[PDB]
Amino acid sequence: MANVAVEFLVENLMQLLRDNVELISGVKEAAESLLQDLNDFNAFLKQAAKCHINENEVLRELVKKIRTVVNSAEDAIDKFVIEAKLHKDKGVTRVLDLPHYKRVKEVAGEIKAIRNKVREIRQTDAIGLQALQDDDLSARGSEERKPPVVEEDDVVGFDEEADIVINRLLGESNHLEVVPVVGMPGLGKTTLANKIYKHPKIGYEFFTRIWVYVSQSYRRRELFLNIISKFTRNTKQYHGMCEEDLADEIQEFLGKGGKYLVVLDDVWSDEAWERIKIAFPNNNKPNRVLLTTRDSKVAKQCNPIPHDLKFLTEDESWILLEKKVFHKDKCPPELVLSGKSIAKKCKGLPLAIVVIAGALIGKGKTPREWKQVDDSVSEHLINRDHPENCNKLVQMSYDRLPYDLKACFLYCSAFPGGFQIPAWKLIRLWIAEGFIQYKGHLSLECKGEDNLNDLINRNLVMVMERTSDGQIKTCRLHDMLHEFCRQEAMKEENLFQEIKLGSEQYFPGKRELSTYRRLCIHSSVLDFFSTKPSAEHVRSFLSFSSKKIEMPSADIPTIPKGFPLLRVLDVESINFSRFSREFYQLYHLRYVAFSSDSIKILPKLMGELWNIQTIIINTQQRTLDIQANIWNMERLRHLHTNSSAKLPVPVAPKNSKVTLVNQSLQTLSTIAPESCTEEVFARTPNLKKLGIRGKISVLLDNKSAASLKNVKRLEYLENLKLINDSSIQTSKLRLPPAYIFPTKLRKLTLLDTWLEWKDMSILGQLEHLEVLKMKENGFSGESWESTGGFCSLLVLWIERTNLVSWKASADDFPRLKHLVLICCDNLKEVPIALADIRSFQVMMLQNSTKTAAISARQIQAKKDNQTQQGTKNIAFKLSIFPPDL
Amino acid sequence: MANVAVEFLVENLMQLLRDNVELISGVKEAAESLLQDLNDFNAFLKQAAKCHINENEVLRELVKKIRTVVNSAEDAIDKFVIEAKLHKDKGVTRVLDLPHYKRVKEVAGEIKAIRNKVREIRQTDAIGLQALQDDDLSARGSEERKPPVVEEDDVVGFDEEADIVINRLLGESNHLEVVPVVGMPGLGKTTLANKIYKHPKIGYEFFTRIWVYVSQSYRRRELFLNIISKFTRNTKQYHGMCEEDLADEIQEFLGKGGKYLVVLDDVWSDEAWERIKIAFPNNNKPNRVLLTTRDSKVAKQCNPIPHDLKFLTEDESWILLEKKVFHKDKCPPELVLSGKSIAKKCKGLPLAIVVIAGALIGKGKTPREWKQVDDSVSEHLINRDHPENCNKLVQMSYDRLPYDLKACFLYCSAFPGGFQIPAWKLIRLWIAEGFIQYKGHLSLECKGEDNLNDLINRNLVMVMERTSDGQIKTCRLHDMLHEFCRQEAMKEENLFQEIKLGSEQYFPGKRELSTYRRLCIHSSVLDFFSTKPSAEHVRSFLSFSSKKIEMPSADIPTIPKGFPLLRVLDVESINFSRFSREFYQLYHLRYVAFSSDSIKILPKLMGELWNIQTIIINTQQRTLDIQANIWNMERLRHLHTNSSAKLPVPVAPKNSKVTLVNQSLQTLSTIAPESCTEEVFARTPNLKKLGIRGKISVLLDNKSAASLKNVKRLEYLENLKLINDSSIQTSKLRLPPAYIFPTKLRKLTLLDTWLEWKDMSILGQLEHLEVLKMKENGFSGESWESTGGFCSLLVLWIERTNLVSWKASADDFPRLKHLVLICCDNLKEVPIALADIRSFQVMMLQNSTKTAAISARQIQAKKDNQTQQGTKNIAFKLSIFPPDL
Ligand SMILES: O=P(O)(O)O[C@H]1[C@@H](OP(=O)(O)O)[C@@H](OP(=O)(O)O)[C@@H](OP(=O)(O)O)[C@@H](OP(=O)(O)O)[C@@H]1OP(=O)(O)O
Ligand SMILES: O=P(O)(O)O[C@H]1[C@H](OP(=O)(O)O)[C@@H](OP(=O)(O)O)[C@H](OP(=O)(O)O)[C@@H](OP(=O)(O)O)[C@H]1OP(=O)(O)O
Ligand SMILES: Nc1ncnc2c1ncn2[C@@H]1O[C@H](COP(=O)(O)OP(=O)(O)O)[C@@H](O)[C@H]1O
Ligand SMILES: Nc1ncnc2c1ncn2[C@@H]1O[C@H](COP(=O)(O)OP(=O)(O)O)[C@@H](O)[C@H]1O
Repeated sequence: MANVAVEFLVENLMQLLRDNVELISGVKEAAESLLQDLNDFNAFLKQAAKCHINENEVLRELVKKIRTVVNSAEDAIDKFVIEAKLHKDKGVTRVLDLPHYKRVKEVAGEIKAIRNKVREIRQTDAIGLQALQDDDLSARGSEERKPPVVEEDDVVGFDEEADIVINRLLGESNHLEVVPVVGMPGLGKTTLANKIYKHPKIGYEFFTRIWVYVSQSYRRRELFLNIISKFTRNTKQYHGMCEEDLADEIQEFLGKGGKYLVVLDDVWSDEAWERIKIAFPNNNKPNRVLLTTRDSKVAKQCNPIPHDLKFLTEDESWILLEKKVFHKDKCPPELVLSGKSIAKKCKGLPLAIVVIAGALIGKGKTPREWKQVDDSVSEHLINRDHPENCNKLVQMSYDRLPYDLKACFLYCSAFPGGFQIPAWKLIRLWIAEGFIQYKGHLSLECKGEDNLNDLINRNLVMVMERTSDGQIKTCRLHDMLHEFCRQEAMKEENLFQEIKLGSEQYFPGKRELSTYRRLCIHSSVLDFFSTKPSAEHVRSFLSFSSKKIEMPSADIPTIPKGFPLLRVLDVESINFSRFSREFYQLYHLRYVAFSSDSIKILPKLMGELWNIQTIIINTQQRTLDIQANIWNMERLRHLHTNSSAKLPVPVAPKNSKVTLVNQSLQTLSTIAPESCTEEVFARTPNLKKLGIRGKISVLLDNKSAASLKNVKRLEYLENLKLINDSSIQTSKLRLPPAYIFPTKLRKLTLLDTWLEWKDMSILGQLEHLEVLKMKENGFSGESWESTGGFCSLLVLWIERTNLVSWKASADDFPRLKHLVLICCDNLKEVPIALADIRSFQVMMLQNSTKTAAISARQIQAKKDNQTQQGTKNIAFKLSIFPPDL
Repeated sequence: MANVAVEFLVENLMQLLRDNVELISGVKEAAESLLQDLNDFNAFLKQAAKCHINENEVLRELVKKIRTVVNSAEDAIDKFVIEAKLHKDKGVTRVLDLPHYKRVKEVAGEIKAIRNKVREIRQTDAIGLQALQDDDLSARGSEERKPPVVEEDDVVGFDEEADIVINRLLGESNHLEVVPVVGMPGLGKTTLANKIYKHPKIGYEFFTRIWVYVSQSYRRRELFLNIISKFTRNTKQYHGMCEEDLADEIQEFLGKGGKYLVVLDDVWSDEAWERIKIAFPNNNKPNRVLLTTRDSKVAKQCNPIPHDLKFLTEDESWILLEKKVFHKDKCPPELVLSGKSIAKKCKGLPLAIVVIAGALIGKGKTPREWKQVDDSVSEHLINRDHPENCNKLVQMSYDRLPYDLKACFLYCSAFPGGFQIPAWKLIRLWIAEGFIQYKGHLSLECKGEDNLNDLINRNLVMVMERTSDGQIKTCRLHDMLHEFCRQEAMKEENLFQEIKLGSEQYFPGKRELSTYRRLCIHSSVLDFFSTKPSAEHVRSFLSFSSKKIEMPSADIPTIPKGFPLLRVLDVESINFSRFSREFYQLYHLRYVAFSSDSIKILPKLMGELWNIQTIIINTQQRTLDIQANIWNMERLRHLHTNSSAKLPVPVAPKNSKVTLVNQSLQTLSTIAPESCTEEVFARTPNLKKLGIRGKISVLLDNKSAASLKNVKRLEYLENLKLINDSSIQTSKLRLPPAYIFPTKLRKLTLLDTWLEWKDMSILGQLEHLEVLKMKENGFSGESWESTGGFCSLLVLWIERTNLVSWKASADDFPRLKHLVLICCDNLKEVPIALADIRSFQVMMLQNSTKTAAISARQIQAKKDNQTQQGTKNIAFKLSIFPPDL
């Protein structure tokens, strides 16, 4: 929507005028006039939106040439901004310094020319309401959208096929065979496969099972690294092995553990199946593999008897539609007829129902809306096998979307098809692109998360992993939806443009690149940067590669000089040996994510990019030294980093009354313990997530417990993470008193701390803490006896600890929901009192002692009895990773 | 509720531990113990609340005494705090301050005794905790509540009485007669009176209408001065004029203006009517007085033909109850029988029905709850004449009320009965007393506002005036509810005790004053403070008087010495000429409201009190030079004042990296323009309401300090006020560009600005500004021609302007809903284009040109036709000051 670009330009111009006046002093008057006209045309575009746009070419023409003028104004303003900053760099004290000054205010003359063009547009419709405001539709208020709790986990109508396949399993013991699952894309084949892969009988028959995604454009070596990594604790030895040596290692590991079932999803081509099949040992075991392929030919090649997947019936279609739209409630009688008719028209494709239900929940719950959508679906689905019909359905659903969500939904497809998108990354990117403008009181991150939840609720985005606390971790768009979004954003809206090197595709030259606004490179990027490309009007650069691609020492200056107006730079997959001097002139940089392996310092000149919001640094070094003054940066909002980051000691200016209190800051992933001083925590009043990585002894030492004492000050802190790197238990550590931990702390994670289980009482004294995760021997001891306190704890996660005896009563954990017990090889028993917790929903046991498994089974039986006794107790599910335990 | 005391103690203790260790260094261990045992006691009390403590005697005792130890622990800890700060004052640099350290350690011995007493009882609490937890009830989550917009304004089945009354008037012209209104309390007589006082026929016949409240304890001169205040601005002169001569002036003012109606509200005794009737001239005109009384004898004396109020009929009862319970929505069929039975059981007393509706709202909307309510009401309403039936009904409603809200109703009674409680003051009290605890993310004030709105929704608190934008401005408790709340809070929970004295009675002695927690004095207070009283366990002192009482120069230091452990000091109605030293030693002070007339300098030592939230100062001086380092009082949240305060110039400490950035702050009501400086705004990042008073020119002048520019920094500001005191128009003032104003600004007010009507475009450019109030010639000029911009503006308020020609199109004010044209004696007419605005509902035209009023009637007729034309247009209301128009 043009509204988005207009609003972002307005906001950026206002910010420029307020904060830095000198930069805009030369042009400030033209800037202000442009800003007024921008507000006016934002209102104009809103009105034009009120009227049907896709049903009128004249309307689109009207809004057109506002977008072009806006882009020209944007580019002129940015070029002047950078030029004036270079003038400041020149530091020319001369009152009249014509060189570059004539031409810079002549860029201001480009700004004035575009200002005049904006004025001419204003003239064309001085009112802007001459004929358009006369018409307005969809006038209504906006209501609340609610959180996306897990629902309809039951798969409608796929149990019969699942049973058929699970019967197809173990047909001929002592042999390896592949079970083909065939169906048109979007028929739910991967849903059936996932259901089977988690079925209890499947888990019990095969001790080992693996899920592998074989994209249309997979790479074999990554795939084998992925498969092996599950079985091995370390992949270092195999990182230097060849594809075939890797296959042999996989065969060995996989034959170690008896039988096995491997699921290969979306095997596009026969050649891929042939290339991969070698790693599976036909070891004369009753082994199996389940493949999901959209093509009948490859399915026949794999096995002459493919399992043809069935369309859902009309009754099943209606059931799924109602389930999706009304969740746990029931469809009002007046809407039942329309819903059933729609489901009938769907033809039974689960994806079609899942999308139409999204459209319905988007629109509303009145019979008129349902009649309208029924008419639309009748019109658009006359044919059956044409793949464009689902595209038309997606068009229907996407039309109703709010424009702010339309921008985000489009931007989602920038990621390579089949990529698992880190939700936090996606949200920080949205914020960096300005798609989410401050609307109300919610913090930006919270608003973005809400956006993502609405997207998922509509079903326009699929969820892959949920963090322990249940929120979203990684999501991906469906293949057809990904294609739709790619085509839409690339053609209709020109949001971004992809450069995929096919067997024949050759790099577009400078002239085509001049038109692009955002680049995404997901194929060989080193070849692209050997071209020494150039583009002034590319603002964003995205590269979501699979491998990590070193940057040649000669091509490093290609990114800055190639694009000097960059805003979003997502180059995590690209190792940089160092940073050229032209990185310190990308002044329009908001988001900057990259990787490295030899970077030990962030040079102070990085402190000049005054605009940046996010910073991500994935460096292998153990110690990273941030010399760049994060405090000077006025808008820093995130500082993720793996290494231990040593923040610069704050230094209040001797003659300035500026308080360097960054009020926007919201994260500091792994600051070093040595920089948890009082000042650092003074400067981040609104800090919402903190983590430390280093020698936790300095902090937790009482003789030096002033540091976690300092952490007592971040009133808003909600996520604390303590990570110990020192491998020597040079002394014992004691947790300071419970009152020292900020009162809202909801999530704590401990790793290699070696604390006494007698300190669990302190964490019991915390009242809001809701997810506790201790890994790599966070707490040391053989006997632990729960003393209550965890009033609001929801997920308990113990991993790799030498605990032996655990004693607790039902009242120790009133609100426990998820219990994760990994690699506790030395715990004799699990207290049965836990069987008496109502919140206790799902239990997981992994690499644990046999007595623990026995006690867990007693707990399962006990909770089954409790539910059978009529008590409204939520369903219980137990999952021991090794079935034999 | 005990949980409230325990929670407040816990929070205060935790804060003391975190901030100041030296104060607690002596008894840190006992402090932390107390903290733990208090948390456990709070959990125990919650659990006991889950069960019905009243049902079991053992429970009543078990809950009992946990509170006493908590009260005992508070007294000892507070006394230690003050004694230790006194030690700091001594500054005894000796390593062992054996003299008087053994005194503060005597207090510490009290502390340690208390800690041991808590550990005891905690043991006694340990036993039986399981027996308590075995039982629970009302297991449910908490749902959202919604804002209380005006609803059910119409009065059920009362138009018969209204028309009968309006008929009674005009019986005998050229004569003065008073019409009695009789009925039991809460029967709605005031409702009927207000209905009549607003009826269009009444507003047309009598030009001069006056509404007067005559409490049980009125004071004649007070109301006479108020009546005079209606006709002329000031009352200070007549403050030097006798009551009978006041009455003469009232009679003259009233007789000059044609006919007159006056409503005397809630007349109790005959003598009061006799005394007050004097002011009304029987000048041989058709004038009437409408008195409402609960006694038949006074009514009969005033007239042998009293108007008995009628009970509501069963159908009327049910319609009223349904309207209250279900608001606009109709009753669900399954609850109709229960609702009708309940209404029938109320015997037609509107107050009983109203409280029952509140109770039903509190319970929910399930048939079981309605059956339970029906049973209960049948139980408690066997009798009719006994007034205690309504007390039982309010008790029934109260029991279902959350304890946070419960803490109110009872604290609401503290305000003197019949007093109009300023909502903002009430909320800041709430906060200061600690009744409102951080639960979530809403700013404290917002949580208070929602509490108050919920109280109104349950109908327990009746509202009196709303601000222009509609948010509540002034509420009070109904008489029956007030007596119920006062008795309850004084007896059951001992929240506070009133000291008001009867004839032949004496002020309670020091022994009695030793068992008080809060003092409310609403009668002679100078007499009380001439007793030289003394109490150590009084934390709050409230004095909501009528007249401003001075404090004798010899009797000043009674309060600081009478009570040294004060928190709330609400002495707004007591004029202090100076402050004693013993006042500065008060350290437990949160709230401090007081008046004055000669106080020009806020003392420096006043800045030592670390714990203050609010500050109110009604100094008559024009300037109030503040020298208290507000920057150092870390909990400061308001600095209300009326004169032009001058905040101290901030200075970041030379040798401390601690930034003096207050982030709780919310308002700096009336600072001086000289103190609208950069730093003063850097130090208050979260400021949410600013006002200025002084020579607005120095702001609008850029040479002194770009101060209205500096206002740009307060990203959260939402209420601005520019008050100009300079009466000399030295030069014209020009508003800065619209981008300077904070983006969220939602309310602006300009008095004496004398800005040129051309600038109104700048205020048009603002996008959220919702209420513009220009009073006493805000803008100077004679021709105003709207150019648009006020997209979101909702209320327009013009007072005392020389505007002659106003030109506008319907597109300039799309969202307008309220228009106020006060004292526009030079304006000719208002653009009829406003008649086309759908949102336009209410417009008030006071003391303006008759041509403007004719245009107003044209607008009214046009909107009448518009609504008649089938458009879903909201009802329109026209208010015109003089009847002839
Ligand atoms: O600390 P944990 O409870 O073990 O959770 C971590 C943490 O994420 P959260 O604290 O937000 O939950 C890490 O956060 P970052 O390091 O990315 O800031 C994240 O990443 P790492 O793997 O690099 O530690 C990691 O991911 P994973 O689950 O893959 O181990 C995992 O996140 P979740 O708990 O959200 O899944
Ligand atoms: O209700 P108040 O607390 O008395 O304040 C509001 C207004 O501010 P807001 O409109 O933002 O609420 C002014 O602010 P303050 O003076 O209270 O700081 C106030 O000014 P004055 O009291 O000096 O007149 C004015 O007073 P008034 O009610 O007499 O108009 C009154 O106006 P509203 O209640 O209509 O908002
Ligand atoms: N049996 C089913 N019940 C409900 N939804 C289903 C079912 N089968 C498929 N779907 C939905 O159909 C859509 C397409 O399936 P998906 O799992 O995304 O990929 P695939 O088509 O490869 O199976 C998704 O929204 C999926 O949840
Ligand atoms: N139809 C009605 N007639 C009278 N009061 C009504 C009616 N409907 C609701 N009420 C409410 O019942 C109460 C009537 O008594 P009230 O006016 O409070 O007492 P009093 O007349 O003694 O001041 C008010 O709260 C009023 O708003």
